[PDB]
Amino acid sequence: PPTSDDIFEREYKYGAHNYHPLPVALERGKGIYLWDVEGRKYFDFLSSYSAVNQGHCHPKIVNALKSQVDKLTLTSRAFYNNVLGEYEEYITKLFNYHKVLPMNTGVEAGETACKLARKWGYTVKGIQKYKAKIVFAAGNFWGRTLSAISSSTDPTSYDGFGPFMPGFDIIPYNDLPALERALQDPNVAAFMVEPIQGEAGVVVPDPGYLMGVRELCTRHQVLFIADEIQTGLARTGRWLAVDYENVRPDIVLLGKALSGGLYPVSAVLCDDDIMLTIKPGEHGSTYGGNPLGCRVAIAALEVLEEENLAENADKLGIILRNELMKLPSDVVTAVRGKGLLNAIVIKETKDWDAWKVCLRLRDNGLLAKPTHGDIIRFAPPLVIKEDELRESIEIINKTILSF
Amino acid sequence: PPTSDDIFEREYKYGAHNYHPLPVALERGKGIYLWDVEGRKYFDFLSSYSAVNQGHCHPKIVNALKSQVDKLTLTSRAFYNNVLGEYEEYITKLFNYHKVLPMNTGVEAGETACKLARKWGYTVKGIQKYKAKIVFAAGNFWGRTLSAISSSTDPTSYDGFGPFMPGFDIIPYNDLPALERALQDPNVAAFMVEPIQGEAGVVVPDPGYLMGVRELCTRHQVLFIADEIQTGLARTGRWLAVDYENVRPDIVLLGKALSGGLYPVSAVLCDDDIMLTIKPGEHGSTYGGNPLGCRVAIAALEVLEEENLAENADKLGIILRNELMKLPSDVVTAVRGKGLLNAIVIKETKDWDAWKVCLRLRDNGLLAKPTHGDIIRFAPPLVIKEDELRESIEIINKTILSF
Ligand SMILES: *[C@H](NCCCCC(=O)O)c1c(COP(=O)(O)O)cnc(C)c1O
Ligand SMILES: *[C@H](NCCCCC(=O)O)c1c(COP(=O)(O)O)cnc(C)c1O
Repeated sequence: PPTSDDIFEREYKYGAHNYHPLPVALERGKGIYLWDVEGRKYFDFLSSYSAVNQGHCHPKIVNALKSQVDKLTLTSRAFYNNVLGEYEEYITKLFNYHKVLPMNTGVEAGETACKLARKWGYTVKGIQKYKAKIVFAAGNFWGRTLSAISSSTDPTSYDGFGPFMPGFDIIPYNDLPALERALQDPNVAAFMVEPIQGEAGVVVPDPGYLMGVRELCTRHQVLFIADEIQTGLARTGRWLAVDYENVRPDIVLLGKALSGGLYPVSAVLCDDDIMLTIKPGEHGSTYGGNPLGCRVAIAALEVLEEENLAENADKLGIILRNELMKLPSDVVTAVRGKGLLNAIVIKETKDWDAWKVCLRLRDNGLLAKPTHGDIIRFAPPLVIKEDELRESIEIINKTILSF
Repeated sequence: PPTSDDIFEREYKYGAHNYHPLPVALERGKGIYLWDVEGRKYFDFLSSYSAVNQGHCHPKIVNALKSQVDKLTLTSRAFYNNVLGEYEEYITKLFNYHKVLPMNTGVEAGETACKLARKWGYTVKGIQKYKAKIVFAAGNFWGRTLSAISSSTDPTSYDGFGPFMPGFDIIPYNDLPALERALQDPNVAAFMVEPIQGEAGVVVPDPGYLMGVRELCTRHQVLFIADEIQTGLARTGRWLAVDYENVRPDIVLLGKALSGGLYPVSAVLCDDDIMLTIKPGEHGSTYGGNPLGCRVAIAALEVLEEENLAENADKLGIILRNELMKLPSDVVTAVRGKGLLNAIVIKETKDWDAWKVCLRLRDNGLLAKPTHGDIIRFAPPLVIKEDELRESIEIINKTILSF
């Protein structure tokens, strides 16, 4: 039986070094808990970047996969499968959009959104071909494709990865005057923005920012693209993080928790006047819309609905942030977030940083990832209960004040 | 009980119109057979673009998925999981490369290969930053991302989709002189090519083109990237189509049959000097390398090995091409292919075409899809047997001569 150090050394020898994970080798997961190969038990306070909002191996999602895998898993889109239309009707009625375009990973949904915005910009808005612009916010993250890192302001994402995709403008985040200035270019076809910036360090914009984006985009006839791949599906306390200001984006991107972690499923939602600019043969994906991922996506959505995970994430997130703000200011310098998507800012020194705090948190039974050496994210599964949350808060307080 | 027509209209109402599939609504699949919602039984001669080489719902792959879904499905790569290193050692030793970078979809493996080539071009070869070029062959297909369509010579894939990715040069397929001409530029970092062009219509290059490409790339210090996402994993009669010419590419792209159609799993294989140009935090993906997909990948590869599907694809492919060449020259003008990846060219008129041939093949219990109005692909799962193949050949004969 391989030990933890045996697992690390194997991946180091046979796997690419594109990651430096926290040294812990998990083998089992259920609900909010993870178990390493030595049997130790941990609070999962990362949730695989909100991909297991429903908890690890939720039985209802597991049973949908097990039932469908015996029947049919992949026909490709050259033919019809019987499950896709069921999932399509369900999700478009749920979020109240005309249609959905199914993909697999989150960056594939973002690529589809950029392609929809350009095609709509040329064939509907009438922009001169191949001058269409898409505006992004600084600190944005929507994948690791060449196009995704082309709009990135993070040097680690784009440094050394070749000439970059043109047609992408970058403005500061949480800045309405900068968006107004950017939207003066009549070649702008879309503004793609996260309601909360996850990988940037759980950056929450000021109240009214989302209404301002919706108003500005409407006034200049520009597509409002909301990337809810991380913020959506009850993680911030609502079905969509844009529900906190009640704005209707033109294009909504879903993913991650869309399958509870059991299958790579993403989705792109918009109305007919945007969706139907793409004709047959002009876009798609091999596994996109396969019957297996559709069954787990139907079940993963039903778990969020019938277990009221959005409400639980809302009231539990207020407890988490309030308890975190009691830590001394000379240790944590900021606590922010919405619902169960939160982060703390560490007064980093030369000797003490967020990585060491996470190593000690692991020692005390709580797993979390640092995002920038002074930021630590706390995002547990939404099925957590108040007592389990308070137990984890005890682990956080003890670890933080033990330095 | 939704009927076949009901399934068509439901997807039309709530789903994007990016496809025009053959009108047949499948709900069950096993081995080489597919069943529609009315209970009719079909031969599958597309294999979901070689994604179910092992047949639909192979019990060994299904059992691997059913066993792992209850333990653990997704930790993200911020932590370690016990399954990934097992798959990494298995797939690297199997194909004889140092390391593997796991991704989900085929286009994501292509994007990863491009990022590896560029990072290798700047950090190892010494190209000034963002002058690196990647050469592609006309008629190529490797996904629908912005980067992917930026190298396509098919207008239906790049038309109306905005500014394109710089640094992508295109040369004619099956053209060694054009390749050396393109490689005279020292800023070229890689050449990505399919050993047999699938979506182009099963375009098999001349003998020696592969070892010539291998020789030209090595001479000019250029990375040879072989896209075996469709040609690899026994579909053409070998583990990799390049094995027919003993060619070892610098980077191999695998995908799609890598999971037997049960999960989106793709792989990027290369040695240390190429792979380790990407440092921790510089590339990744949420679902890339999750334990659930690694288990079904190990089982999918094991099925291909211990069932000798490459030898089976080699033998039966010879029979299939032999029988197909017995068709008259005024109806079928060309028959090409390696192993069980084959295609026929239809003497298309205004009267009849390949779509009507595939419609009537569907009527006679065999599913296949045309690729260009005059090309029809015949690619059944590699678990097919000779008598089952000959029954299908009879169906292919009687439909063609029925026009
Ligand atoms: C998901 N990214 C969250 C952090 C994961 C980093 C990593 O690469 O390991 C995310 C995406 C991309 O989704 P995929 O990783 O391609 O499935 C896009 N947009 C948002 C808001 C995300 O959180
Ligand atoms: C897979 N062939 C794509 C099948 C076309 C149907 C569709 O819906 O697009 C393939 C890829 C792309 O892999 P992914 O679709 O991204 O998983 C890349 N390269 C080759 C040679 C393929 O066969």
